[PDB]
Amino acid sequence: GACIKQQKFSKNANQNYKIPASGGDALLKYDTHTTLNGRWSNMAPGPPMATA
Amino acid sequence: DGVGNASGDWHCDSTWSEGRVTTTSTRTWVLPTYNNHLYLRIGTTANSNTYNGFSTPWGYFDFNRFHCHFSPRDWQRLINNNWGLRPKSMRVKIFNIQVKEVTTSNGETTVANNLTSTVQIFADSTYELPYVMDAGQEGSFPPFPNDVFMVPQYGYCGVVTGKNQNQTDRNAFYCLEYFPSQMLRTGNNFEVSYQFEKVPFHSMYAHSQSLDRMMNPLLDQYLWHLQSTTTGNSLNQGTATTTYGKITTGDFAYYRKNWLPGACIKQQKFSKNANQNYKIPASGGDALLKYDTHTTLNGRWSNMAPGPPMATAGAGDSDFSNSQLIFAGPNPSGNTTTSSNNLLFTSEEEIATTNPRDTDMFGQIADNNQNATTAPHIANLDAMGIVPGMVWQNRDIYYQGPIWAKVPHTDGHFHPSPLMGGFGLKHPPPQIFIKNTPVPANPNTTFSAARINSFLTQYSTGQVAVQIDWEIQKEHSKRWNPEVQFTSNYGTQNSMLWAPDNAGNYHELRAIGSRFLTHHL
Amino acid sequence: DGVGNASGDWHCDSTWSEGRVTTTSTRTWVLPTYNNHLYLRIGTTANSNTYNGFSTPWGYFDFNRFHCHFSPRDWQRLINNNWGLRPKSMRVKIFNIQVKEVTTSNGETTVANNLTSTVQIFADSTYELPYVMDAGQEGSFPPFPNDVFMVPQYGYCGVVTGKNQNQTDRNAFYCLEYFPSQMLRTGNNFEVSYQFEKVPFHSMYAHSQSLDRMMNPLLDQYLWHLQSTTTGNSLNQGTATTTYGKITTGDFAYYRKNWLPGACIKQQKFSKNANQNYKIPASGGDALLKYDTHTTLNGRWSNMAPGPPMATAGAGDSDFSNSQLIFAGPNPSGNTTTSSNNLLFTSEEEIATTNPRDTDMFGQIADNNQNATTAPHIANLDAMGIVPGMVWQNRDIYYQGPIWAKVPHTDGHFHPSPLMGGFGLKHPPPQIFIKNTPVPANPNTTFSAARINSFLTQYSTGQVAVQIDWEIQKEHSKRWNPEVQFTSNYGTQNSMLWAPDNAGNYHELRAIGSRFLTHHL
Amino acid sequence: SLDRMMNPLLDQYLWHLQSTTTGNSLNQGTATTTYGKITTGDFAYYRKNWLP
Amino acid sequence: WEIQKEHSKRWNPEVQFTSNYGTQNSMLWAPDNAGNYHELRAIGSRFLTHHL
Amino acid sequence: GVVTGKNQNQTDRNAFYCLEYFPSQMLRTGNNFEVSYQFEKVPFHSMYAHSQ
Amino acid sequence: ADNNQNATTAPHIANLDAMGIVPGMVWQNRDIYYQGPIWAKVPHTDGHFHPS
Amino acid sequence: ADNNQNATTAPHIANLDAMGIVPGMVWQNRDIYYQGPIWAKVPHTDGHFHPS
Ligand SMILES: Nc1ncnc2c1ncn2[C@H]1C[C@H](O)[C@@H](COP(=O)(O)O)O1
Ligand SMILES: Nc1ncnc2c1ncn2[C@H]1C[C@H](O)[C@@H](COP(=O)(O)O)O1
Repeated sequence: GACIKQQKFSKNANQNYKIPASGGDALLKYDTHTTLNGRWSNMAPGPPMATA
Repeated sequence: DGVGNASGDWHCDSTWSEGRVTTTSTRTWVLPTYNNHLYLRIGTTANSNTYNGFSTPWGYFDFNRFHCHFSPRDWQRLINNNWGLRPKSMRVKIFNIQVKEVTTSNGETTVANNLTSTVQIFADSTYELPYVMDAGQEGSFPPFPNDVFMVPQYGYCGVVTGKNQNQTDRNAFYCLEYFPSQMLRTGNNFEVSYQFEKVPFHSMYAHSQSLDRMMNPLLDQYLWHLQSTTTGNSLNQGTATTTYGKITTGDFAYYRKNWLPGACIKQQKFSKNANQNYKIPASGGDALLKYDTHTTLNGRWSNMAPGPPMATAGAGDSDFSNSQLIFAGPNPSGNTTTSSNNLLFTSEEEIATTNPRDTDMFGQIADNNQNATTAPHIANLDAMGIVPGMVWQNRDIYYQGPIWAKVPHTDGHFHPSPLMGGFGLKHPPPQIFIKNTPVPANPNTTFSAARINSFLTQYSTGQVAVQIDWEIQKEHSKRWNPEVQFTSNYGTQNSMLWAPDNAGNYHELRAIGSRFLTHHL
Repeated sequence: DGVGNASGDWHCDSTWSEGRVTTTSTRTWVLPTYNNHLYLRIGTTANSNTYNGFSTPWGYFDFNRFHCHFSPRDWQRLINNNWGLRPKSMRVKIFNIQVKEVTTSNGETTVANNLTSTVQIFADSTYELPYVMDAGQEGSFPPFPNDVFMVPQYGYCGVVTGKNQNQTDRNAFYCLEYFPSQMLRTGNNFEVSYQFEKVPFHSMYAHSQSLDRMMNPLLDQYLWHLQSTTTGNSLNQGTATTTYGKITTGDFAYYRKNWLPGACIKQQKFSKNANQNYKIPASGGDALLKYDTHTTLNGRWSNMAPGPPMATAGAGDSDFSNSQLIFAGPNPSGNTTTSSNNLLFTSEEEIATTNPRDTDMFGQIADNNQNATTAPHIANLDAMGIVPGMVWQNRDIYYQGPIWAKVPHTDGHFHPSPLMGGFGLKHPPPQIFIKNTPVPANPNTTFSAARINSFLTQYSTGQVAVQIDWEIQKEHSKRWNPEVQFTSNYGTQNSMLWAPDNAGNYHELRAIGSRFLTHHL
Repeated sequence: SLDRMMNPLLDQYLWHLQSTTTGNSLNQGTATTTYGKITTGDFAYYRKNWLP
Repeated sequence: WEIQKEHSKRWNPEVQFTSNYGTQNSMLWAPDNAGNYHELRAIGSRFLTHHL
Repeated sequence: GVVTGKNQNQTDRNAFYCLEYFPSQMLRTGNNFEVSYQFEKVPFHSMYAHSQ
Repeated sequence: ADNNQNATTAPHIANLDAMGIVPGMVWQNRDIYYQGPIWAKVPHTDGHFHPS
Repeated sequence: ADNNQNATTAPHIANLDAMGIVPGMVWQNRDIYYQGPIWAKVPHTDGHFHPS
């Protein structure tokens, strides 16, 4: 089936890059997202895909 | 019946009822002789523009454009009061036929009636000939009932193999004198009926909600998400902590959703201001066909216009793309102009609620799996096809726009809505073909087996009436506040719009969509 | 009915069903005045070419050629899927008639309708007039339905006595104004029906066996023959011994057989390469009429072409004979060419299984009774008539070829299949005759008993439709491997075949037989 | 062909941007928005109802 | 098997599947000297044409 | 088959016939086969010699 | 495959991170959960794909 | 088109090597072959697209 790649995160804090919650570079920026009319929407859960 | 008896009447009317409207249009046509009674194979080998085919002595009627069947006031009644539209049924008459002999003697032309000449007519109800009526082309009736129009010449195209025009063994030739046809003198008349296959209503409304805002603004989700991988406001700094949080009211970008916006193919954007555009020539190695988003069949480049439905700029905005259909007013002369003020721009901006912008993107995607030593990277999604869970909105119909298209005959198609707008039809309204029957000139008195190349010069005139039954859904909505309506806002005018001018010219100075009323997702 | 009412419609169609096909063809015709309203006796005394007869003001319709009734695609459906063909029934209509006055005043010609003028039509269903329609001549409808054709002038021939044209008391004159005829103004129309007499199907197949190989290759005969009169490999040497042997498998020339190949008359062979031919002039004491196989009636020489059915060279071979019919393409100009590439050659090679070659011989025959002192001598059989036990195969029908011929009215005939191909008919489809009725000019106001020599100049036009019901035998065969089919192999073409060209000209660049599928003896 | 489905003899009533500059060369000439009708004979620029 | 018969107003001849193999030592689609039956070609179903 | 000239090589007109392609009755030791046939009307053979 | 390789050109591959639906795909929808939503309302729009 | 050009930005194009289905596409299925499979079983799954 179809796929849209999704960003992967670890439940172990040390294995993640350091991404802040808000700012110019925020986690909304790095998650796969869609754009309606200029706005960013988190693509969650998105199209059906196998996961961990 | 006879020479002194009219075979039809003039009927132009619109009958309105709740759930139904019937339009009828009558026009006067003139049919010349095309190709001097000959079939001619045509083509040129011009890179992407390579074509081949045949032009025929025949001509045909196309009413396929909306303003044929509606007055500007009838179009207003339709779009202000109704959510939906679709044709039920059709019938066409051709009558009051007049064939004319034209003679040149002293250098001036005289015209007389030829009472025994015939015109040939057949409707192709079985679709055995290439269907050209849906191509978005000239030859449709004029929008103004007093105008007289010339019947367009019929022709078709073949398979193009590569960038060379030369035919292969798969190319087909179609002789129209090979179809049974009714022959008509001045007393005779022609008639045909048609039933539209059931098709979804067009949506004459715009959404009053956004696809991503469909939720309740007052409530939290019971879903949870990762808020951040670190403390602080800065990237690659702070302490590494996985911070999970509930998805609270007020942050609506992070809400989980059941639906996605529709498909997108990014389109190149241009400014109506000449100074804000890069300099791209019309032809050359680097041309504008190269820079527009385009598709490739068999090596050839085709402009992707208008393309899949996407939100676009407003009709008054500076920027525009090939996703917008462009109409012209009277002001340009010579099929070229340097000013956008002479042109009628169309806007799909209404669908910005469920459709991605034509010039922007579908979204942005994660390229890689980040880790402690790897920073996250994102790329743009310029073109994204359809995935399960997308919902979109089709292009709007326009008063100057096409009513229907023929769904290609192929063993697959997806969401068969025509991209220039209107009603996709597996069996569209038939093409009605007409030609003047050849009348030989004075022959030689010794037999020759060569074909007759010498002909009396003739043309025919008459009237054609088209009646269509339309089914309409009346708006029923609990919206408290007033809707947007289509109105005359034009103000004080020297010459009022939608009427003839001083010189008797009737022009259309605006492009009118069908989407005014609103409906919630 | 009336001047402003069409008396017919255009019908060109083919309706296919299992066991049956119905073709219909409509054309536009123009009829001039022939011989200035006069009968004229014609003839010249030219050796073998001596003729006499009459030309008439009348003209006639002949559809007798196959491409009149079939499109190239309909011909393909027929010959690929079917073993056999034959016409069941026919009907003809003539309608939408227009008579034209033509006037010359200042040196330019003007044309007007003459509404009260008539045209005369009768079909000769009783065959009382000489039947010229089967002669393989021009005047048949064009193969392409958009072409307009001139109606051919009617004329006939008498008895030629010797090489002088002078008539004797046996010569007959035929006045066609002596037959009842229907007179038609512009509102009137004509119609006639015809039933074909039962006739054998044409064979649209070629044999997949040879007449001499019909046996079982694995088995011996129980018959015995004389193998040799002497020991050794050399003639007139060795010991004289009568050596008899059984006829073993593997020597199939010596097998006894139930059947013989068909009749033969040897034909002179010519090369398409000019250097490989002996130099034979067109006219003179020694001319090419002298060297071709020919027959003699009453002192006159007639080319035997095509002659009795015989196998011949392939259409692409260098050699050819008069057994092959030749058609032309457009390329020659002036009824003469030096190049065979402009010509369409026909091949009977398919019948090489049961028919002797046209240019070779039937076989060789023993002249004498040999003995110990007499060596055996053989002669060629160039012409051998029919003996009991022969089986043969008729000439093939061609898409450009004649459909039928009239069996001569005589008290004997043998195997009445027309030698140019098609269906021999004792009562063929009737000839339909048409002429413009004379309209006198301004007469003198004093009575004169001289006949009126002064006439308004006129011609007529109209449409003619012909419908034929054909009966077809569908191929049923247990052959495992694929058949040969008629296909478009033409490849990549600048102008595709079987279609009009740039200038609107429709030409036939190939000659298409009916024999593709195979059948075993 | 999917892209040739039209009538070769007729123009569209649609209009498009032909060029952003005068001349045959990229990044050269005078900057002008040149709009034109879509004429018969240039079939790459025809608007279409269907895609491959 | 249910089959739809071709009905088309095409004037000129179609492409057909034919034996074009010519003169062969051992004819195709038949057993050979040793009695072996082989398939030396791949045959599609698409010969006739139809307009979009 | 057809012999073309004095060479045996087949052409495209040669036919192959598989007899396992005809419906056939299969018989074990208890089974039997039967068929009937009617001659078409044909002239008598002349079993006499002429006495004139 | 990004490119057409040849004797002088090495083959190059790229990742497909997002691929939409092509003819012949088959997939499986997300599972329902005891804590999860039972239904959703299909948006009112003139197109939707696989409205799960 | 990758980017939005402007007076200071030249237009850039990229190839579409893989493009999924958008509304308005029409295509044609693979041909059947005399040596080819007649049918396949549609997988048992809760979605499939154009199950040819
Ligand atoms: N214009 C046009 N013609 C034909 N088929 C179309 C068209 N637009 C969409 N569709 C197809 C695809 C939609 O999901 C479906 C709607 O059917 P319904 O249940 O009626 O809403 O019909
Ligand atoms: N073209 C044509 N017209 C008329 N008679 C013909 C023709 N060809 C052959 N014959 C005659 C001579 C044949 O032996 C016989 C076949 O009749 P059957 O029993 O029908 O096969 O009919």
